[PDB]
Amino acid sequence: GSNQQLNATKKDKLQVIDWLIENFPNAFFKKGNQVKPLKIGIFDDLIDFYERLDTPPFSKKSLREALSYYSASPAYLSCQKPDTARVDIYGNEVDVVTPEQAKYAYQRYQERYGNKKSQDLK
Repeated sequence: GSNQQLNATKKDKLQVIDWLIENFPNAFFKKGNQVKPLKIGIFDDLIDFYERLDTPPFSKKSLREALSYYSASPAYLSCQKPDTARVDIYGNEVDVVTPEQAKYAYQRYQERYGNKKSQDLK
């Protein structure tokens, strides 16, 4: 019967994401395979908790830049599923990713994990 905490591993880039994931446990995911879409602008909501630290190490820039990598993960994009009802840091239910904006994730997937190109008009 004791308290527990699990921050840091290796990469500081993943550490900031892993830290925020443990800070607000109402909705987050460590493994990319089970990750899901989050509330719009959730980083702006979450960064508030980084300002609570007595000695904030990796500034807001690194935190967002690293979180950008998780939203760019293959699984996240490959799992584009609209009409899902995301959640915020407080755990409140939010609106959904629309069908056009959700499918758009495929471009981001092929951009780095593929080799396809657009066309031009006749």
